[PDB]
This record gives sequence, structure tokens and C-alpha cells, in this order.
Amino acid sequence: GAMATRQARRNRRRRWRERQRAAAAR
Repeated sequence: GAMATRQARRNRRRRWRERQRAAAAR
């Protein structure tokens, strides 16, 4: 969809956010 891309831009940014938790937090 057209909006799917809009919210998606935040998904990719969030996916990396929680991913850092592994390094930042033991």
C-alpha cells in the first residue's frame, strides 16, 4: 500500500533500535 511505506520507514528504524539493546545492554 501507499501508507505501508510511510509506517515502514519507522519499522526499519525501530528494528535497529531494539537490536542495539543486545550490545548496549548485556
